[PDB]
Amino acid sequence: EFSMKSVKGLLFIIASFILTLLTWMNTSPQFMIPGLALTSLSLTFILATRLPLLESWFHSLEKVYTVHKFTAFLSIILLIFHNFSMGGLWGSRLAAQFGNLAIYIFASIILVAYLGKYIQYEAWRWIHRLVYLAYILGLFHIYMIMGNRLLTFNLLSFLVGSYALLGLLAGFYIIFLYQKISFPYLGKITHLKRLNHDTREIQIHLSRPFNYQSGQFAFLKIFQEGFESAPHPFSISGGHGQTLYFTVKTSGDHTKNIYDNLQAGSKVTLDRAYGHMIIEEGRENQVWIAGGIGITPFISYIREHPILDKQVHFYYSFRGDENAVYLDLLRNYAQKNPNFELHLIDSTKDGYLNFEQKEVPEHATVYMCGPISMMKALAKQIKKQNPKTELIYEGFKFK
Ligand SMILES: Cc1cc2nc3c(=O)[nH]c(=O)nc-3n(C[C@H](O)[C@H](O)[C@H](O)COP(=O)(O)OP(=O)(O)OC[C@H]3O[C@@H](n4cnc5c(N)ncnc54)[C@H](O)[C@@H]3O)c2cc1C
Ligand code: HEM
Ligand code: HEM
Repeated sequence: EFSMKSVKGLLFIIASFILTLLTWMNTSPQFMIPGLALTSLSLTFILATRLPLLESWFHSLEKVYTVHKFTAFLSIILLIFHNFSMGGLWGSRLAAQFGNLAIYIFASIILVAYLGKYIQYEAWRWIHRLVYLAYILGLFHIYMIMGNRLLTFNLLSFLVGSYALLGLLAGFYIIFLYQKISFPYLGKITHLKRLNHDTREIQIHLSRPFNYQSGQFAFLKIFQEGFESAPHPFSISGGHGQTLYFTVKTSGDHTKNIYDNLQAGSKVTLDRAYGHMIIEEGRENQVWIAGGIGITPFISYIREHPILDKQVHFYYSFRGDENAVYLDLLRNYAQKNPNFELHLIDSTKDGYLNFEQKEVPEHATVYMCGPISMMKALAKQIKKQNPKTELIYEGFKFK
């Protein structure tokens, strides 16, 4: 759910709508519903830019994309009502036909957005990018319909133009510029290690020092013959300065390609560090819960803090001993650090993680990284036991 950590972002949405409505209600009341939709559309594009301000305002990128989907639905509902109240299925003049085409493209794209199971991610993104064409068609419709009412020196013109320009710039940046100018960390793959039958560790030497905090992730672009160059999110699993570690589990065609065919010496690009699961900023007492590859952020901390400064109970749940990674590293860390408690749960034979019996520290922060299904029950049990325990969770998807 949403909390005060996102309130600023929420305020930015709410102030966006009221200021829009009060504007239209003052100039063209008959156009509150379309105009609001326009503002909403703009916000949708602004919510896709992955800018650090967005993460600061909405806490996490997952909440950013949740609000992005909400603005999309609000836009489409308002646009459908506007079409019903002010037209039919095809316009009589070019200005109305632009709106017809724009609304058809918007509806089709929103319908296809919930077709990700049947569509590869890159094809999904390429289909999704038609929102820019729909937005341009809608802007053309709006401006040829309104004429000089939106080209004068008044509040309505400034508001409409400002939101339209912000949406246009956000869409252009995310579609055409983000992968070309916003990936300034150029690196070379120097070492690869296969941890088990389906997980590979990648070591990257960068041209510049990379600043991150343990528990954060980054978008990686790989440049190799036979590899896709689309950015994929991976948690940083160690390294400092000009060295980075990423631990990739096989979960699809691209990650299987990484496990099988990735070569040392290939080019990689990284943009920046994302994430709200900063372990070093938590309480003194901490409980770590990792499911499978969700161990990747905590490992980073272990690799960057040889002497543990917190009281940590780590629960690592894996589906069989063949699916476990970094067991020797975790055992060495537990032996070296008396304040580190290690609980290895083989879910095939030991059952599952149950917190109805295990104790929790009083003033404790609980970090969760793993499947949402098994994290939800654990969070419910922990909240039932100690309702004031701080809880942070990070998932491995956006849609
Ligand atoms: C914040 C975050 C941190 C992550 N950290 C790790 C990590 O440390 N180790 C690890 O092994 N995996 C991690 N992942 C998951 C990793 O991003 C996916 O496994 C990978 O991108 C899927 O590639 P694929 O083509 O092999 O999978 P596919 O078979 O194409 O898809 C499988 C799943 O991955 C999603 N997916 C596919 N391509 C992308 C993409 N370009 N961007 C986003 N999602 C995509 C799909 O929506 C689907 O849910 C993380 C994901 C997120 C969001
Ligand atoms: C009017 C409606 C919408 C507009 C204008 C819009 C706009 C955009 C744009 C321009 C991008 C950038 C794509 C790129 O990287 O090239 C994007 C990404 C994204 N959109 Fe939308 N979108 C809309 C609706 C939706 C819906 C309905 C969903 C989910 C059901 C959604 C989820 C996402 C996600 C998850 C991403 C990021 C995917 C990734 O980069 O991995 N959006 N959106
Ligand atoms: C400030 C914003 C907007 C204003 C002032 C506005 C104004 C109008 C007007 C005056 C009409 C009547 C046209 C006619 O009767 O021929 C109309 C129709 C229409 N508009 Fe908009 N519009 C706005 C935004 C949008 C957007 C963003 C879209 C689509 C993305 C859209 C889609 C449509 C559609 C589909 C019609 C139906 C036309 C028809 O079939 O006759 N409108 N709008």
